[PDB]
Amino acid sequence: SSDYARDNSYTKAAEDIDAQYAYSGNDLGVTYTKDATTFKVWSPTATGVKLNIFTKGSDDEQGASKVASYTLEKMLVDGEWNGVWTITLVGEWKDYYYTYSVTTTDTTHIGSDATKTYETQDVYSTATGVNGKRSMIVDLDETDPEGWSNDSHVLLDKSTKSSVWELHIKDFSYDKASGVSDANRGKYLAFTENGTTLNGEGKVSTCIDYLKELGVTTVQLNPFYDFQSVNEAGDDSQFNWGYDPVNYNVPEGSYSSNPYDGKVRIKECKEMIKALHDAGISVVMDVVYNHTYSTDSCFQYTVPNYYYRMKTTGAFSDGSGCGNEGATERAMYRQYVIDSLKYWVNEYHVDGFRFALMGLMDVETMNMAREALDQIDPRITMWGEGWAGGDSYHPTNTCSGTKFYPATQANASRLSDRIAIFNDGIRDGIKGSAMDISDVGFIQGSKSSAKGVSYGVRANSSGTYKWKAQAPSQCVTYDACHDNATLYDQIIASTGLADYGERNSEAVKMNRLASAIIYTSQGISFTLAGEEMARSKDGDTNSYKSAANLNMIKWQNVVDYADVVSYYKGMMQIKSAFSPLTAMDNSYADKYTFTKKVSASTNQISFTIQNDVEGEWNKMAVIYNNATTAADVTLSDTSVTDWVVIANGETAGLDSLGEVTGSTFTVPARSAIVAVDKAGYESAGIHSSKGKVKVNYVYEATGEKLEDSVILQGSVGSGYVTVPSAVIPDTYIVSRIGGNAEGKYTSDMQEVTYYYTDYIPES
Ligand SMILES: OC[C@H]1O[C@H](O[C@H]2[C@H](O)[C@@H](O)[C@@H](O[C@H]3[C@H](O)[C@@H](O)[C@H](O)O[C@@H]3CO)O[C@@H]2CO)[C@H](O)[C@@H](O)[C@@H]1O
Ligand SMILES: [Ca+2]
Ligand code: NA
Repeated sequence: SSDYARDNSYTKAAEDIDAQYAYSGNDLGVTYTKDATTFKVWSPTATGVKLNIFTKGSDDEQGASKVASYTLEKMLVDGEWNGVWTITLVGEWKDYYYTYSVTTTDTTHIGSDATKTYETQDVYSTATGVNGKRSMIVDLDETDPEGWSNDSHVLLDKSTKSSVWELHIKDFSYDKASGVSDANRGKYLAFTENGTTLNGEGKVSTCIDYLKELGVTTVQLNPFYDFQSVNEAGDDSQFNWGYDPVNYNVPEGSYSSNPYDGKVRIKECKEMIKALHDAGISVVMDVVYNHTYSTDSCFQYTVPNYYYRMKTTGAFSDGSGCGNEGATERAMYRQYVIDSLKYWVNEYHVDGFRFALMGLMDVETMNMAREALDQIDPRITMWGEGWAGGDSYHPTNTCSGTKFYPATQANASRLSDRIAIFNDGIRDGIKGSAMDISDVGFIQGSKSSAKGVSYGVRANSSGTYKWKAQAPSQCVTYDACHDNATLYDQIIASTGLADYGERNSEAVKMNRLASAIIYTSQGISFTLAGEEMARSKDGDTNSYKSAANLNMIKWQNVVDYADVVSYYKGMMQIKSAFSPLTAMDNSYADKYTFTKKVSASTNQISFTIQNDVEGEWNKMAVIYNNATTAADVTLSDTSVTDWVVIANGETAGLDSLGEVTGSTFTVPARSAIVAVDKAGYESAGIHSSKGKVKVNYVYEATGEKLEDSVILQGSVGSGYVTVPSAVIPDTYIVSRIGGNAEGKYTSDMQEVTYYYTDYIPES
């Protein structure tokens, strides 16, 4: 909750080590050629460093042998030691594994006889064997897949033009119904599989083909650096999010087809990224420099008590709530983090980063990292959690001698406006407190939550409620992520409308409303992968090590909630057509007219946005109605009185859904209206290229609807599958179908009617 500046023996010692031994060299770890291989280790605390060579990454493998051990020597600049140990092995050392045996004091007993010896993999490992205990010497060119030389970054012109899909690699394709091959389900190489369909029946698209259709700009991948919590030699049914770092610069083994050979995971990890780039998707990497799984790490075994934040009592500061904190303010951890980021960008073609507990990382380091990545390309995205997971004890100043500031929401002003911050303001505003699955926000009917949404609409960059972003560029707009409950699960829990993962019409209405808010709000639009298909975790509010089949994306939901997918798909189009919504800066802040005060307690939020981009819509009107009844909303902005509706309770997109004359709109219960000026709609010529299918549910005898009709919307020639309504009482059964239950989208709207008759459920 709090951070404390406390200077002590540990911090002063570490600061002295930086002053004398800070090494800006580029070459720590292994420098490989066919002719020789050089090893470098930074450890001013050591009295000796020994290199151990092996044939295999573990002793259980066929051919496993200790080759030899060698003595590293102190590296001398003049006649002076720079803190670096080095040796050069002459010959071909490709595909050998190694550890270091480091004999070392701690930071507060340098030059003393109080040493211990630790065996460790390289701090600067670029490859490891199974479970990351032994590093591997590799020619990185050999790990490049076919086409890798032609693979470019996929970068957004502006971060605020993004639509982010937060995905776990196992979740993506562990489901058998994903249509991914037995070999590749839950693995890096699932992303390379094109033409995948539900149950491989060839009717409706899944996985990579689904993402192309959905139109997400960005996939954010949950930890795919090497973590501790999956035994890579164990069973395929294991699951962890992987916020348990062991090797920061090595891919996770369990997502590969072979973790024993250290080259395989690298190649396959690159194939995943290439595949996403080929589909025109940007790749954002979840990174966790804020803590390591344990202090029995390569860092601590190489330079004890340097790389972690130390309290005066000798205890490790526990700001992460996982046991330790990485000391970003230290010269050589700062350098490690920035070099690591550059490595993932250059070597793996990563396009941006999501920083776990960014509130533990110091502002100066984050700003230097932003600067470093700008040298590559400023379009490289950065965002993080502007909070910590416990009390943080740090030195007063950084290694540069500037005051320490944590990169929290409170210090947004001190942070680059292109290091964005998760907006828990709009998160809690939309669906209720993330700390309480049963708590209600705006979509469930909270009037007091309205202000959270209203401040969220301008990315908490206009006025101050809870926290203030510098600009929309500094704000991630979201209602749910991997943490806590899924949107749909919180809707279900807070209302009691149904069981977890069961379709309910009112629940789905609330889900559509949340969609409307996210994509008519400024900042970087962000969803949990499958939010658009009503993803459930069966009520699990912390699924980090829960069952694999619980966590996995249920691909059947692309059919069961096809209409909801279609709604998101359409809302995404609206945001990307109307420039004020994807603004990086504050230039549109004074162009909003809210009908009520932003801080108002209300069932209906409405606002207009004046645009200034030629060839776009001139003005947009947006209305959220969380009431259980229809509401007539009259805009305070009466400058436009001819409107074209482009999203309602039924559908969203770029096509006209009907017109409104005047300043008053009828908004159905628990739904949104998005309208644009008539003149602008005509002149801009913005229109949908997507086909539509309308699904009706009719009592055959009378012709009355048993349930509201729904709208599917997708690319022309792409496959769709409709189903009978899941919510219709069990005393009705489908007697016949009119139209094509399944087929392909056309330019013309197609209709399917499920005709119902009287039924009594049997034994
Ligand atoms: O044994 C290791 C620790 O395991 C447990 O911590 C879990 C969390 O319960 C889990 O929610 C997840 O937290 C991370 C969160 O999902 C992510 O968004 C954020 O950026 O970082 C969080 C970690 O700081 O993962 C951790 C670690 O696996 C347990 O609660 C903890 O006490 C144990 O030390
Ligand atoms: Ca691992
Ligand atoms: Na598999």
